[PDB]
Amino acid sequence: GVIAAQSIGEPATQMNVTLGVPRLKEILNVAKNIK
Amino acid sequence: SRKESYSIYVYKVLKQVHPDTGISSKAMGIMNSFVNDIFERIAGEASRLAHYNKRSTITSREIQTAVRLLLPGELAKHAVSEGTKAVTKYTSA
Amino acid sequence: IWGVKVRLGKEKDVVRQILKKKLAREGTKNPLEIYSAFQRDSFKGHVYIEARKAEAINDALKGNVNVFSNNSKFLVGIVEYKDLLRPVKLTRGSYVRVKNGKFKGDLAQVDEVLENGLEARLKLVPRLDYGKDLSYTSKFRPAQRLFSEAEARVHEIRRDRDGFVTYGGEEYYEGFLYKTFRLQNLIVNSINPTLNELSLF
DNA sequence: GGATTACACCCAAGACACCAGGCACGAGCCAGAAAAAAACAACGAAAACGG
RNA sequence: UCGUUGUUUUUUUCUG
DNA sequence: CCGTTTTCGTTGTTTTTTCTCGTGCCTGGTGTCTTGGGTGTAATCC
Repeated sequence: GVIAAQSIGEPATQMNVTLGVPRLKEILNVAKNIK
Repeated sequence: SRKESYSIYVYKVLKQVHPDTGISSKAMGIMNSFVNDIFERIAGEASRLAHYNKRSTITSREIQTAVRLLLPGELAKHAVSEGTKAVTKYTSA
Repeated sequence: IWGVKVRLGKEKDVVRQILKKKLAREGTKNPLEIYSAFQRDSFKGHVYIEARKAEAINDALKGNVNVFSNNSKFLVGIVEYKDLLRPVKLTRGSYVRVKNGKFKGDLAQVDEVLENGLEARLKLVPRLDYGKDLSYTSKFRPAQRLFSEAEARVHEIRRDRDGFVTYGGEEYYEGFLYKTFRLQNLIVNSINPTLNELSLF
């Protein structure tokens, strides 16, 4: 579990649809109405 | 004490017919007596008409026919028209 | 009576303001319609005035900076009215404590209450260094001991009676300090004896 | 057609969904370093001074 | 004569 | 000397009025159903 957590989080640190940190944040919180 | 009358209601009716017309207290009492006696007459007529047909409740038609019986032709017809219009307005709305 | 909150500590000032404005407006066309007002020590921050209409109370408090501006007023019950005006054990030979000066915190026995009733004599335990540091305060007082004529004569004076010695205006009788004490400096109630008192007294 | 059994139906009453505002929270990286600053108003004693 | 203890609280400017 | 007074300690203690993002949670008047009795109607008898 921890290994997956770190392996997924770390790449994000190194970075018309919206992609990148905002998209990941939307996904994680399960935003009901994405941008 | 709480001896209810028809003072303010007669005042309002008077204001809508002759808005700038006053009245004395004894005229108000005369109006109260007239209205009460007419109310008693119409209610008694409705009660007797219900008794004649052996119906234990009162609808508006009993009051309509009582007003027809009590008042003469033209006045009874005008009362019928006003009552019908008021009842229909109270029904639809 | 209505109790309107007033500024902390300035309640007697508010009482004085009420009284003096009542005096000054008397006979005018806008007098203060009040009968009697009071403040009690227990009811600190509470101002009570006798009247019949809240307008009189508002007038009395209006124009005072010594009052909380809020009209945080309330009524008083019939039985409760006397409570607000209800105001509410000192005997020689019983043990009392000191709370003032350099001997504060020492149990003592009353010797004699003045005829007027303003100063109460006590039987304290002397705290004497026998002239080691004469050249005090309530934070440098050394240990306590009964006065000893022999030690007092050896280390450091007048004898008026057998066992009585007058030292620096202080009275030492049977090794116990006698002195005039103000009644405000002492309390006769709310005393729990201490271990040293049990050992000695 | 009055009497008589038959019923049409509807409307006020009452139960419930829900409701969009408002209303609050309540969070918002890691480790490390240094210098620089930190309550006080009034009170009654008690030494103080000239009377 | 072994033993032998040294503040908090904030704010600040910094380092990766 | 001694009564007036600042004074060193003590003792006690509040109030003139003066920017971010989101989910979650918490309210009403509304809205729609449906209930029940009573009025409306007519089918039948004689």
